Amino acid sequence: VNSFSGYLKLTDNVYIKNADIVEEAKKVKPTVVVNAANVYLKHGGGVAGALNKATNNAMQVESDDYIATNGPLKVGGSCVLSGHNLAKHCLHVVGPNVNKGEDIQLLKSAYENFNQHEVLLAPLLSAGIFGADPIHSLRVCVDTVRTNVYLAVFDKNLYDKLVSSFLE
Ligand SMILES: O=C(O)c1ccc(-c2ccccc2)nc1
Repeated sequence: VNSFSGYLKLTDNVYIKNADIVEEAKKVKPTVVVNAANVYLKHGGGVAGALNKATNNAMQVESDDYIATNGPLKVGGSCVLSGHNLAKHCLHVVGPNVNKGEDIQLLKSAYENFNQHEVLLAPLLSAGIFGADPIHSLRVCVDTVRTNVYLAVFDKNLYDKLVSSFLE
């Protein structure tokens, strides 16, 4: 149904809300939810752990089966697997982990995976355990994504700083 409500429109195609991405997935019933994936699709932490727990581990079971046959993703890459109970599809997208020395330039590649989907529910890529500056990640999103992206930021403080920064 893609029933997004209460988003702030930043550009013609990028929207943002102070919300929990799992609660958004349940309310919105999106065609695609984006996962903040790692190359091995091990969803023990971060946004990935929240999405996987909300699927009662079905996302991890499917991901383990996928990797054993198909091999790992690349940093800046993506795969499309089931959305389970959250969405029709899950776009697993690997942003660079700058906490572990990966090149922040790969964030552009990472957001280019969104352009194969008309409308997405997504977290801010490379945030949290991935260690990137969130203000920078929002700029790369706005500059790179051409399809409609609905960004869920749960931390109110961070949401307020992102919005303030974007409106400067
Ligand atoms: O046709 C669509 O875009 C579409 C279809 C199903 C869903 C869907 C939503 C929640 C759980 C499973 C699937 N979302 C979007």
